[PDB]
Amino acid sequence: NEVVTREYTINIHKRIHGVGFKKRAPRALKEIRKFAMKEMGTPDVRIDTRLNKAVWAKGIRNVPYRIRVRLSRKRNEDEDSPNKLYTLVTYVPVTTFKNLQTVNVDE
Amino acid sequence: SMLRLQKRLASSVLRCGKKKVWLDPNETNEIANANSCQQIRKLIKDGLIIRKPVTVHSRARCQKNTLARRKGRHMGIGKRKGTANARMPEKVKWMRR
Amino acid sequence: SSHKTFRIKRFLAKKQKQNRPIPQWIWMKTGNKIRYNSKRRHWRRTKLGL
RNA sequence: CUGCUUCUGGGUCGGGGUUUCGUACGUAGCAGAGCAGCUGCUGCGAUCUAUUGAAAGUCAGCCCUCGACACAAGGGUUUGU
RNA sequence: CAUGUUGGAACAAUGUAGGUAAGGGAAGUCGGCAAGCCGGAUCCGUAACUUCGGGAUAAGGAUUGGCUCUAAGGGCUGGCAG
RNA sequence: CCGCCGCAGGUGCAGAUCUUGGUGGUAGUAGCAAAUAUUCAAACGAGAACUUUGAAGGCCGAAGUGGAGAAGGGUUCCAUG
Repeated sequence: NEVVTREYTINIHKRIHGVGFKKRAPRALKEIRKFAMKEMGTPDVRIDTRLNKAVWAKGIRNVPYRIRVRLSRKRNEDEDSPNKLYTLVTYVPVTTFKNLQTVNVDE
Repeated sequence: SMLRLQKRLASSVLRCGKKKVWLDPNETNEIANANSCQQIRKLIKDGLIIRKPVTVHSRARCQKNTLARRKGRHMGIGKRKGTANARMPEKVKWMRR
Repeated sequence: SSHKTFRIKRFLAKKQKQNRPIPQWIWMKTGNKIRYNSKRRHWRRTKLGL
């Protein structure tokens, strides 16, 4: 019902378009957080360190155009925020994003 | 909470910079109540505070490039900035002869 | 500097021991009028002479 | 200035179309100044040729999807002759 | 080391600091101011004038990558070997 | 503390770009723009853009933002709160 895990590919290239060279990789982290908030409706998003490294792999100016992201709504653990559930945004290494749909994986 | 004391000490015991001292992020509380060097020397041996290895500066392509220079590649007219004298002076030749 | 004279180091020694706050049993006295130590001497702000 | 269910609508991703650049990596070759090493096979070699108008990007303020994937009848503040 | 005593969101005018511009080319302007050209090395070539030292990197040209060879320039042990 | 009768004066303020102190409008305005840059999780904690740790990305690039001193400073050192 709520504890859902679903795959997405995020076109960062058209969420990052026009923004300055010293704010492309930092911006890209916010439209994976804005993206995570939009689909899996939790104002609490917590993004993985491996997914950070993937965005900063080509430095700050150059960012991967398309990225593959497993998005997982989990229950929020004790010391509860007003948010009852959070999203864990984990990286999925992909060779080519060609003919990749948004996959509803199961646990 | 605060580990600035025990990155300075550890660096002064390991004889590296605090650039290289690896304080165990999951064992934060065991490092924070060391408060002295005798207690840090335990936490070197017990494998918490670890000396990170040197960031690799390989001169493998340098060696590979210089083996082309020994053959006389990258040594044409468009790779000479300094004069015939500045590159290999006449007095040093006349000395050799 | 590091290189000091015994007269200057004695001068600095006095100006350290004068640079402490009031004891908090002094304001519980009868004819008490002292709130804080007015002659407290910080090392950025006032430069001690010399 | 617009959109927020005619059982449908926008969003996202994918695919098309468009278009930009100019032929990807790998692999193969009796192609390659040669040179080294083995008695014609074997290394090294920029480059060239084929695969390959290939590869890559393409709305973020490009075009068409009817293909996946969720999501969408909700919240807030006010207003009476 | 953590951007120099702050962040976030935008990307208007006017700035400040960098660029680029078709065709013309100083017509701009007090005035080529600012900008731009030129620029390293190697090989040629170098005028007036000169106090014979200079002028001089005058001026003016050609060349420059990558690869793959060829030749030349040496130590050391017993006109040649190792 | 004051009325009346005398006495005495450092005896009456709006000003002097007066003196001292206080408070306005401007105004929640100008501003917080020199030397490329931050980002992710976690910890402590009432509280994190700034602390600490880890991982990443960068900078100084040995005529350094590095390691030591002299002048000068004088406790700024170090720990803990």
